[PDB]
This record gives sequence, structure tokens and C-alpha cells, in this order.
Amino acid sequence: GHRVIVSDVQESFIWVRYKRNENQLIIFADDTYPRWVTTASLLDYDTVAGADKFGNICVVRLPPNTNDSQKAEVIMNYHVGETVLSLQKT
Amino acid sequence: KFDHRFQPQNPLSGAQQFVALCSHTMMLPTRGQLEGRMIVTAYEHGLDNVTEEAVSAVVYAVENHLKDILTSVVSRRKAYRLRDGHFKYAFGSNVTPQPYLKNSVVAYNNLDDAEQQAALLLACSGDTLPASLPPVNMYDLFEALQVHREVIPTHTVYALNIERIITKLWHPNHEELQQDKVHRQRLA
Amino acid sequence: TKKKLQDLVREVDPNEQLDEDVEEMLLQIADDFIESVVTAACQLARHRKSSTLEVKDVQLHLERQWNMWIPGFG
Amino acid sequence: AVRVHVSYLSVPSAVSSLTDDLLKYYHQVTRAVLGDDPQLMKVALQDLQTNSKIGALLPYFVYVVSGVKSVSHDLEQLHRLLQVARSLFRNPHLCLGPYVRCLVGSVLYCVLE
Amino acid sequence: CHYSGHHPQPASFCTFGSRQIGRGYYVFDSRWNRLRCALNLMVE
Amino acid sequence: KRVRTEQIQMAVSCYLKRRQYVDRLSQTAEEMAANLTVQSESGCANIVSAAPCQAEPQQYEVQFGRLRNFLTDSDSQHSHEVMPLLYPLFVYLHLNLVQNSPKSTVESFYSRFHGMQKDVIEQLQTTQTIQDILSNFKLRAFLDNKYVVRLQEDSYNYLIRYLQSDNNTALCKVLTLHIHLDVQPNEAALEVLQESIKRVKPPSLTTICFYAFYNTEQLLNTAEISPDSKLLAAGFDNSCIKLWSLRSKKLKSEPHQVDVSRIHLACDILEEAGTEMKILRGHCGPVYSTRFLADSSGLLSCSEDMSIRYWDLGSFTNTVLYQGHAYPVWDLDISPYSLYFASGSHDRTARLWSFDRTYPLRIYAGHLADVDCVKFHPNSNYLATGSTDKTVRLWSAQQGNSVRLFTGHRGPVLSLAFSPNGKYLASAGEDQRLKLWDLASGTLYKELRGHTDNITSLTFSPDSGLIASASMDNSVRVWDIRSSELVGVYTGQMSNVLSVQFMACNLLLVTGIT
Repeated sequence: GHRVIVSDVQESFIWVRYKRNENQLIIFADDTYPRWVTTASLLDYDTVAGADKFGNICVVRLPPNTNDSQKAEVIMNYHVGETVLSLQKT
Repeated sequence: KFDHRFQPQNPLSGAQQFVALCSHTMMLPTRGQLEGRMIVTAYEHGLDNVTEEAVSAVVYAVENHLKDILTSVVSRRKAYRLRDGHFKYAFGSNVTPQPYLKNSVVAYNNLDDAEQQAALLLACSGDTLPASLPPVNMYDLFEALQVHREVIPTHTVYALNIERIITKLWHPNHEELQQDKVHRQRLA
Repeated sequence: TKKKLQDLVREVDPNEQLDEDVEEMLLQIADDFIESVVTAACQLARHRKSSTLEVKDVQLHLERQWNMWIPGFG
Repeated sequence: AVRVHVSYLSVPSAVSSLTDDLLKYYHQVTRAVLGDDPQLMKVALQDLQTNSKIGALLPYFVYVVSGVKSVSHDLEQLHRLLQVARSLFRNPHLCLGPYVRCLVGSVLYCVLE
Repeated sequence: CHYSGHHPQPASFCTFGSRQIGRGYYVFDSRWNRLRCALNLMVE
Repeated sequence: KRVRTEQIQMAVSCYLKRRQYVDRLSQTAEEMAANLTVQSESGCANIVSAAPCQAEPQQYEVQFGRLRNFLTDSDSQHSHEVMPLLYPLFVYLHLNLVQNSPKSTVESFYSRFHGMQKDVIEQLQTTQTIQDILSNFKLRAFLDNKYVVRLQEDSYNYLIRYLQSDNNTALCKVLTLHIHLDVQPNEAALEVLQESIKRVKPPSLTTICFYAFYNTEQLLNTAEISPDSKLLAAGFDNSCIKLWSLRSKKLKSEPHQVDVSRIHLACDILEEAGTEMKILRGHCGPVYSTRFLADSSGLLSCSEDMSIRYWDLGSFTNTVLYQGHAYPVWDLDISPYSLYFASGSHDRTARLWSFDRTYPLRIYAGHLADVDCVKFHPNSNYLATGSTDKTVRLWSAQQGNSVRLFTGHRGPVLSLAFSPNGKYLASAGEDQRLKLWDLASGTLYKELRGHTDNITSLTFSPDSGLIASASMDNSVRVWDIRSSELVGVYTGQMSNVLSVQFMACNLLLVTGIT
């Protein structure tokens, strides 16, 4: 309802916000680590998860100070050892 | 303080009354066409007994004035040589030698048989392929008046024409150049 | 008809070309020259005895500012 | 010959906080904008981002010196100290040109160990 | 070489070629001869 | 006798009644753009007066026949956007044949080239009089409407090349009349208090920096600082322009193989360091202005020799010459974002320029004396030209019209500046007064009297709240916009002050002569 998360085949994550009155896609944040993202999942408003072609699952936390210069940090990175193609929390 | 400074007098206030072309015809004014203009402009000043010698003098004055304009313009684009001072006669080829050549120095000091002398003038200096200049555009005449400033001494005539010369300046931009390139790549 | 603009160019330089927009400017130069001369001549005409005539003699006295001399009778 | 010299208009009656408009604001920002209380960073940082009010030169150095050289072994303070510092670099009305030696040296302390 | 409040008028200025027609409109000595006759002897 | 103001006002009202002005200053650009669409086609007439009013019994088919021969041969890249154009041209010319109604000319044109949907063609075949066109209820709307084509600029440039050839005036009549083309290039009360107090700034944000010129000959015209603080340019009286370095980079010059200041007599052969000093000798007389391009990529500087000579920073020599006014040039300045530029001369006019042509584009006339000051609006749409006739005008960079006229100065105007928000205007001159004018109301609202000498230049602060007025009495006074509204008075220890400029961070640059 607030932003659009774009999963790039080369980049990790792209955060884009689309305005209603301006009607323009604005890119403000990115990620330093290049990842072959296959799928993505949403846990809550701030956390965005992503998969990998080889089995690398990571959760990216964005700082509260974002332009809703913004290189995304990583708090958890783990390799299963097998190819994971779906993430879902329930 | 500021009241002591004067203001320029407006020349527009003083004008003449009007109670009652030879520009689009591409003609020099002949004897008959100028007669109508003299009589209509002399009625305002109150002149009588229209003569004929004055019309001829005006026509020849215009002819000389236009010759001076063209002589001034060509002289800024072509070479010439001076005979006994200020006389310009050649207005032609490259008979003038290069002064940094010793062969030209002895030739300068010197001054069937006629053809060889022409070779000494037409072939002792220059380039293998002398390229001619483009035709006179609106730029060459504009610069010719700036340098000389002697052809037209009157300010009422020189001024009003020079801004019209400025407004007629034109040269192709980048966009038209591709069209020339496209056309040149089509005929080949 | 006769002597429009090209033959006067040949009268000075045999090989010289003029652009299409340059010809009209020269005619306007001549047009302004004609008006300036006749207006000054009429001013001198009204100066002789408040008006006398358009005189070729006083035109010679007028051409001193133009630095030209007519080869006419005078 | 051309030379560059900067005039003042040492301590040109501006280092000392005696304008009767900074002591109260200094107290609020040092004990109520840093540390425990949440849901106050965004409003305060945005207000500080707009106003420049440069020329005191005292307080910004104090937080960096006292927050890096003394709170280097503690958490929950330095993260917010970097956040307020980063917003200061994003303020286009702060003259941080001649003050690179007094701030970068403490920045290298943060990455050290 | 005098001093007075009034502006010294030479009354012999460069007299740029311009005639007054309609008291607001000015002509550069030509190109408005036949038309002025046409619209003054007909309209009024 | 003496003309009073009340009888002037009724004269204006009387003229409004004569011309029926019995019957709006908004800021929204949506309706202005909507208006610009309305009057950009409201009775367009360019070749209407010069229409081909000739008999010409045999022009349409010979002209249109030339169209298929040139536009369908040896062209594939530029043909896809113009092939559809040949379809309605036959139909429009057929209607023109209906209008003049020939006997066999219209039949020959349709029969010989029937190959260039089908319902439109068959309707034209069965109708040959204008009355049937009016009674068809479909072709009548066809004539009263235009066929819009959305083509690129290159395709139009291809079309604009063909239409200039011989025997194309008749075809141009349809284009100027029937076809319209398109070109696409927890109280939290403490935080409330500081929001109301910190916003209002004695800001004490001077941060003054001085650049000094040492003992030289008593001649110096102007000195401009690059917006990125990389170079320093100054203009001397003896046609000398010197470039200094402000970051100690020791820049080196690149070979150019073509020089202007060198004679290069015929006895030469074309054969293919230090810094902190480099004379630029390109002009003949004094240089009266020096401006940058806001990118440190070039240098514009007008001179007294009726010419504008662009300076290059890649070859570091004179590259482009502008033979324009043919009269001495007083002031020169650059538009923001490096789009256009303009200058004033002695002919009581200012001329708009461009970076692609060596001749002026627009003419701004109406002044009574030489133009000494001219500036660009921050949106690069409006110009203000000042002169010594105690008048300040406001021109438009697009149409070339004066929308406003500001009067009230006691003498000449020597400084003009546009506010960063683009809603205020400042003017000062020899009257020792600083004036502020509103771009909407057009009436003065402040009377600022702080200087006892001439005011040289004006520069607004980035926040549009402060302004610095450099004067000749050795006093740089910075006043507050948002003689009791001054922040700080600078005492002059030097001969004079040349230029004051704000870039960012409230940095003050005052240039003077020791």
C-alpha cells in the first residue's frame, strides 16, 4: 500500500514508490550485494525476504530514515545448501 | 542634484507634412521612371520648370555609388595590384608574387615573348588547385561596411540600412546538415 | 530590359556572383541614395532665393560631402 | 597576484553561547532527543535539517567527541549518533569545508575495532 | 556656454527621414504614397 | 499646463471603452498551457495571404505525380512515417477539384491515379458537385476537420526539404489549411515552539570570504567566480582576460593546431608546464562583462568591439565569434541550466541569442536609452531590461513582448536580480535606493535607503530571505527580506567591491581591489 518492491534478476532488491498526484516511479534505495533473486516474500511492512538460484536466503532490514545514499544493510544471511524457490510465513 | 542633468532632444518631433518605388521591380531607375518621382517630391517644396540635366546627374551619381559599393565588397575577398598609387585595375588572378622568394625579388627588381611573361605572373606563386570563394552572402557585405565606413558618409542612409542587414543574417544549423548528408548518400 | 544588376557587376569584375537577397538591399541602398540627394538638392533649391530651380551647378556644390565629382558640364 | 584571506564579523563573540536562545535548546537535544525515547527522531531530525543556524561550532563537536571517544563500548547510542550525523551531511546549508580534520578522525575511530 | 533651467534646443538635429501621417504614424519617406491617396480620397 | 494623475486615469478608461475592454493574474500553468493551445491555432495564417492565386489548369497531377516518384524510391528508413501521408492528400486535392469544379480535369486526376478505405474513394467517384458534398453529411464534416499526423522531427525535416522545390506551392496550400502536423522531439509542545522560533532568524550567517587583487595598474572591469569554485576569471581594460586556479590543480593546456591570436605568416610549418597564470588575448578593446556556463565548460565575455567571442575550456582559445549588434555591448549574462543568453547594446535594445547560431533570434525594442542591465528569470522564460531612462521593463523569452513597465527611479538603474522563488524582483541604481517590485501586483512595497553611493550588483540568498547590495562607498550591507532590516554592515578596508554572489551554505564572496 505504500511502496513497490522490485526483485531484480541481477540486483538484490529495488524499492520504488509510486505517487498518486505526481504519478512517477521514484527509485531511492538499492542493495550492495548482487543476488540472483528467484522469488520474494513479505513478512511485514519493513522486512522483505528473497531467495537465490543456489539456496541463499536473506532478510533485509531498512533503516527508519529512508526517502519514502540508502544502501541496504543485511542482518541475517544463510545458505541452505539446496535450491530454494519459495518463501512463505504462516 | 539629478535635475541638472539634461535630456537628449528627440529628433522625432521635427517632421515634415504630407499632402497629396523602384524596389520590387529589380530595375535600376531609368530616365522615365525617375521623372515621376522628382516632380512629385518637388511639389511639396514648390519647384517649377523641371529640367533634364539634373535627372541625368542623379542617375550617374547612383551608378557611381553602386560601383563603389561593389568595388569595396570585392576588394575584401579578392586580390589586386596598385599602379602609381591608389589605382585598382587588376581585380583578377594571382599575378602578385610571394615576397619571401628570392626569385620574386629579382623579378620585382627587373620591373612568343608575350606568353612567357604571362607565365612569369600566373605561375610563379600560388597553389596547385586555387579554390574560389563562395558567392557574396549577407555576412561579407556587413563586414565590408564596418571596416571602410567611407562609402556612405550620411548617417541617415548608413544607419537605417545596417540594422536591416543584421536581420538578414542566416546560416544552416545542425539539423539541415543531415539532410545534405542523406541526399549525398542517395545519389552515390 | 537593360542594365538591371548583372551588367554593372561585369562592369567591374567579370567573375563575381551576388546572392538573391543581396540584390534587393543594393536597390534599397540606391533608393535611399536617390531620396537623400533630391531632398538635399531641393533644400538648396529653396535656398537660392527662397526658391529658384533644380540646378546642376548647385548639385556640384552638394557633392563635396560625398567626395565625388560628376564628369558632366558644370 | 591573488591571495585568499577569510575575515570574521579568535572567538569573535560567537563561540560562547550567550544569545539567550541556545542553552535551552541545547538541553532539550542532549537529554530528550538521544537515547531511550522513541517516536521523536523523525520530527526533530527534519526540523534540524531545514534550519542551518551555523556559527556556534561548539555542540556538534561535543556529541561526536563524547559519543565516539566515550560511548565506543556501548550500544543503542552510537547507531543514532551516526543517523543524526548523516542527516547533517545531507543539509545543503552547513559549511563543513574547513572542518574536515576535526570530524573524520573520529569517524576513523568508529570503524577502528 | 550658458547656464539656465531650460534645455538648450539646437533646432538643427539630424532630421531622420520621417513624415507625420495620422499624427501617430510615421513613414520612412516612401512606400506609403499611392495607398494614402487611395484611402483618403475614397474613405473621406 | 500641468498634467495631473486623475485625468490620465480617465484617458486610459476612455481608451478601454473605445476598444471595448469592459470585460486575471494566476500562477497555475495548466490553464496557461490550455490557453496557449487555444491561441496557437486560432486563425493561423502564414501563406494564406501568399496563396497560389493562379489559374494553373495542369498543376495538381504533375505535382502529385512527382510525390510518388521521389517518396517511394531509394528510401526505407524515413518512409514509414510519411507513406501514410500520401493517402489523404489525394482525397483533399479531390475536394479542391470539387471546389473549382472543372469538367475533365477532375475526372482525369481520379481516373489516372485511382490506385492511391474503399468506401471513401467510391463516395468521391459518385460525387462531383459541392452541393452533394454538403448533402452527404459526412464529407461536409471532412472538409471542416483536419487530419492530424504524429510524425517525428526527422520525417518533417524530410518533408520540409521536398516542399521547397519547384512547383510545390499548390501542395503547400493543403498543408497550411487541411493538415495539422505534430512534432515530437506526549504533548510535544517544545517541538512546536522551536518550529516557530528557529524558523525566524540576526542570522549571523555571513561567512565572508574575500578575494584580493594586489598592486597593479589602475584598471579592472569585472571578476566572476565559477559556481563550482574551480576557476576565477577577470577582465582587464587592455583586452586581457586572466584565469586563476582556486583549488591548486595546475591545469594543463591541450594542443589545438589552430590559433587565432597568432599571425602564422607563410614561412611557417605546422608542427603538431606551468599554471596559476594564463592570459586570454582575443578582444580588441575593453571587456565589459564576463560570465560562465554554470558548468565550468566555457566562458562568455562581451567586449567594446561590437562582438561576443565565446571562450573554450578544452582548447583554451577563442572558438566562436558573434558579430551581432555592431554596436558597443554593455552587459552580458547567461540563462540558468545553460540554455540561451542575451546582451544589451547602444541601440536602445537587447537581443536574445542561442548556442547554435551566430545571429540574434529575438529583438526587444521600446527603450529610450542604452540598456545597461539585463537578467534571466530562474525558469528561463522572462527577461528584465534596465536603462538610464528611469524605467525597468519585463520581457518574454518566447514571444518577445513587454508585459510590465516599472517606473519610479530618480535616475539610471545599475543592478538587477531575480529572486530564487521567482516571485520578487529587485532594482537599484544611482538614486541610492534599493527597490523591490512584485511580479504580480506591479507596485512597490518597500523603500530601502542604506547606501549613500552607487549600487553595483545585487544577489539573492538561496533561501530568498537575505540579499547583499555591493556599493562603491566600501560597504557591503546584507539585509533581511523575510534601514532597520540589516543583518551586518561590513567595513570597507579596500578601494571598492566588485561582485557578491551566493551559491550555497550562505557563503559570502566579496571581490575587491587593494
